[PDB]
Amino acid sequence: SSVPSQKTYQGSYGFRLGFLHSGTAKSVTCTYSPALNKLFCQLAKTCPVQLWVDSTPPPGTRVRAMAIYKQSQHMTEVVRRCPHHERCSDSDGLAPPQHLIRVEGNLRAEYLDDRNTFRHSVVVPCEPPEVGSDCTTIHYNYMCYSSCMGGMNRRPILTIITLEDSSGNLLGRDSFEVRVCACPGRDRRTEEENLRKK
Ligand SMILES: [Zn+2]
Repeated sequence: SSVPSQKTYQGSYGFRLGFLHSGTAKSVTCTYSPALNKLFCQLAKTCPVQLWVDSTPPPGTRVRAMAIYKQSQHMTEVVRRCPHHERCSDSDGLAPPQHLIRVEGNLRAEYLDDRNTFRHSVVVPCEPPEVGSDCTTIHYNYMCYSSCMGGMNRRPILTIITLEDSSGNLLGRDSFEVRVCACPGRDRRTEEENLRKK
């Protein structure tokens, strides 16, 4: 399959992501490394991702998430749940069981199987921050481990977040690597130390 762009693009509205500072304790379930631009999270646990803009986008703007393989030798392969997890009957009533990325707690989430690339994505309406908040947060879930045999099978992935108009045209783009693993805090510490030693 052709490869969706991963180029960072703030666009007219100054679109970019933000992440909490969750630390690296052994018990943490989701933690983001700015040094690696990499999110580490446990299977099916809440991943808060912030959306920031410098100016207000139009009504009907949407926010799409899609996963691709990071390594060039795998980027053309569709990222999907493994043969076990696609059959484990953990449906939330909305997400197709094949989709790796879900949006949690948003009844307006829509799930796309692209008729040409076969790639999966989940899209929600863009919403302004709640009163008293400075940004909007989407809660994502990743529904397979990076290690799942027959699926990601240890290959690193990226999540691409696109801000879109009501037709699906590009308004902004950002991205981050993801590792879905049992101990995100330890793995973040290990990978950050590996980077320093490099
Ligand atoms: Zn799996």
